[PDB]
Amino acid sequence: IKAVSVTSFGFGQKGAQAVVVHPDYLFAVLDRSTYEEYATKVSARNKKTY
Amino acid sequence: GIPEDTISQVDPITLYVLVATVEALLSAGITDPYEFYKYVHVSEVGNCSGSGMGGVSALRGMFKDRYADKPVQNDILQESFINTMSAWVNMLLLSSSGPIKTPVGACATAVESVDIGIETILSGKAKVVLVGGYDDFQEEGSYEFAN
Amino acid sequence: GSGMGGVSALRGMFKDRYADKPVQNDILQESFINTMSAWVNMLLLSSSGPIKTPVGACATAVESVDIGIETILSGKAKVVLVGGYDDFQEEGSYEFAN
Amino acid sequence: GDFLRRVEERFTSSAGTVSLLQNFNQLNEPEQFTADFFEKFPQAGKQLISEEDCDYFLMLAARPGQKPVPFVPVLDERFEFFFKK
Amino acid sequence: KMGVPIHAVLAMTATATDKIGRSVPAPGKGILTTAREHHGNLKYPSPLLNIEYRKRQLNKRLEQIKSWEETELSYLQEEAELAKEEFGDEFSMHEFLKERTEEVYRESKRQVSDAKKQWGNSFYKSDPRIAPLRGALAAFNLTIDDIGVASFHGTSTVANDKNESATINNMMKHLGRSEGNPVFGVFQKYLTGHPKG
Amino acid sequence: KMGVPIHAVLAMTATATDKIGRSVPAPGKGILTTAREHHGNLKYPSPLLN
Amino acid sequence: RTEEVYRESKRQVSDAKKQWGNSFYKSDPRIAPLRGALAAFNLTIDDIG
Amino acid sequence: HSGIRLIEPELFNGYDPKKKQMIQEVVVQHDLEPFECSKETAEQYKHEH
Amino acid sequence: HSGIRLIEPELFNGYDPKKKQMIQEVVVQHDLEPFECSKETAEQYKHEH
Amino acid sequence: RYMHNAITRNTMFVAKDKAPYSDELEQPVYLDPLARVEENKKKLVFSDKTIQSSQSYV
Repeated sequence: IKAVSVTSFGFGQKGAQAVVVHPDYLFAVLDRSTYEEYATKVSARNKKTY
Repeated sequence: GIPEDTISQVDPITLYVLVATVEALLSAGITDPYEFYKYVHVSEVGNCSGSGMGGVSALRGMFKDRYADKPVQNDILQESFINTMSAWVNMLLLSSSGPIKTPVGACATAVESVDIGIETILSGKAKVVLVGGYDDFQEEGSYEFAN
Repeated sequence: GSGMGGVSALRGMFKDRYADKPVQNDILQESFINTMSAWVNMLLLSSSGPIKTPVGACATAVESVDIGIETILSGKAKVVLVGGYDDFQEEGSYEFAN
Repeated sequence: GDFLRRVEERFTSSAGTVSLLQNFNQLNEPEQFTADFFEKFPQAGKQLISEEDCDYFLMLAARPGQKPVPFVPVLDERFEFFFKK
Repeated sequence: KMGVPIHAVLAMTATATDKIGRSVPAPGKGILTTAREHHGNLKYPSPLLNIEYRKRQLNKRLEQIKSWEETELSYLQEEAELAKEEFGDEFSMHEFLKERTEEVYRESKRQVSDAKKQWGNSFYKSDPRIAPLRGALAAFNLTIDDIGVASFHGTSTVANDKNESATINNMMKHLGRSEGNPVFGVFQKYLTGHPKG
Repeated sequence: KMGVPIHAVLAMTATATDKIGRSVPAPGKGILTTAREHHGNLKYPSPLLN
Repeated sequence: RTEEVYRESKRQVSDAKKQWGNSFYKSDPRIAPLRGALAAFNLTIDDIG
Repeated sequence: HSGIRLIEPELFNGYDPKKKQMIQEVVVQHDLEPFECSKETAEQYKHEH
Repeated sequence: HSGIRLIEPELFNGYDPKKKQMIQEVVVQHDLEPFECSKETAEQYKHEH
Repeated sequence: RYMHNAITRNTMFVAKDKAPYSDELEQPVYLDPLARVEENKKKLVFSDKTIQSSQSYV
């Protein structure tokens, strides 16, 4: 799924809408080295959180 | 000039917010709210105001009054809110569609609303935004501040 | 921020004290809506970033996200908790019914 | 062997299948047995030891009637209990 | 930089006040305004949607910025001896430069990020021809045809369940969803209930 | 452009959370952070103020 | 497309202006917010009356 | 009659700080005199007592 | 015991929707039996009745 | 002028009854960021000539 909409309505006519695009399209703005280096730290954090 | 109907319905604090808003726009040289829509789109006239604990007169109604089963307005809970004031403002004056938000900083709530107003406007989300605070003094609030 | 959070304490200060049931003295500090994020900062973050508190009672957890974005993109903050919360209780249910 | 019994017990799910460890006498040369065994369980090479499988490990390391462990696994009030015995 | 799990990317978010009325509980279609735009004549389509146009613009602005920065670093030599005689008789050509050079770096970095956010992040903020809900995605070279789901508010009430669908249909219509590419409706309130806040 | 009375110009505005505690009613000096800055060495004053 | 050029030039104009006069301090530690806020108006901290 | 003054009850629906009202949980010790009431009110009384 | 279900009172301090409690404004018609109470409680009763 | 008139006649606040747009125009305004109110009959109302007009993009 590319992106998801989230609309929610409230009393007194305060409605709102969010849109959540897939994380992947973010990672493609940045070069290789940064992505790979971020991946390592993520892995480490993952084990630590586990 | 608030019509007697609305007077009879809504929480007293809403009266205060309306009578404030009208002459605020007046102080801005605005006679009728719609004048904004001559220079800005409807979705760009927000209202980032909000109370600290507004509606106490209706919270009383729904909590301590109904328990006594005193004759109480049926839909009181729609006024017990805190965004319900800006609701009435938009319903009766602006009829706009700009960003409504509603801060609650109970004591320091009218200043944080201004921060919200700025993060709103500079974002381009809105070009005009009402911003302020309001609250009402009543019994159950005073007793607990005392204790 | 909540939609009407603290109903358990609003009950305490409005319908309970009128009965003079034994009630915590400082209940009113929890009846608020920013009092939740207060406890969050007091117990976890001890930070000093921008606290705000929206109330969109039904659509309140999404507007909080808009606030979060207008906050972050403004550079006012680099991390911000954003969400909603609310509690179901009696006096709230009866009036939704009516 | 009783530890590998918990490893496979962990990394399997609703199987009711055969255990790769039927007789502990297979362990008389583990060097190759375990090496080939971790193929039926690849991610156990990358998922960390879980805690419930860690405290169990310790509980093994001090079971009665067994020769005491030739190393020290932790630093707790039982430090000498692992250090001197 | 912390190395945390990026679970999502909040592209767009807005809110709105519906329309003048006399009943708070009744909702309205105010949130539609996140997608309103301008459709008078499309003979000249807005070149700002073509990602390569913005790409080459960003490029040529970045070369300008880096040339500016390399020029100012040269300026900083002369500026030192032209402004150190007049603050202290001693010449801290070491620390004065190691201060003002890195300040040059930061003030170049800000222009870099500003050009980037002007051409890719929020290049649409001042244009009527780009509805917000489109430009939000179009930052990621996405089409309105790619909002997969629409997590509906869906409070199982009479007016809400129709109004929400009305807004979604109308806004996907105005943005020109490819016909026959509907978004799916998920309705967690069936399972979790409605957590009023 | 509307021609309204500009009564003021809100230059700055911020808010802050004070510090970890166990009492909501007691305030703190969190709002101070609107003025914190860096004072290590001023031989090269920031040219950006001029 | 000419008038679109006009608008996309106007945005860069206003962005440069807000980068150099409005919020030129937003990314700098050496400029405390409460100072830079005024300093936008060529004001000194000595002027909060 | 304007500004900080002693609270005037007619602005607050008879809220008289001198006579703030409260209800006291009290257990009866002798059955009261039977009083007439409505049908469903009697039913609710029975169901809740 | 999870998800949308009938409300279980032990999660809500005895809130039993079948027996939602209410108090009824009722005027006495025959003086009750005199009961003992505390000093200031008696004083408050007198002042408020 | 307005303030004097109002403070004399107790009509400082005039409650609006109908929105600037008409029900048939309440949506088309929402989608056009350039459609704005024009004035007639001493009233500021939305029209159709203002919605998605071809001249508001010169």
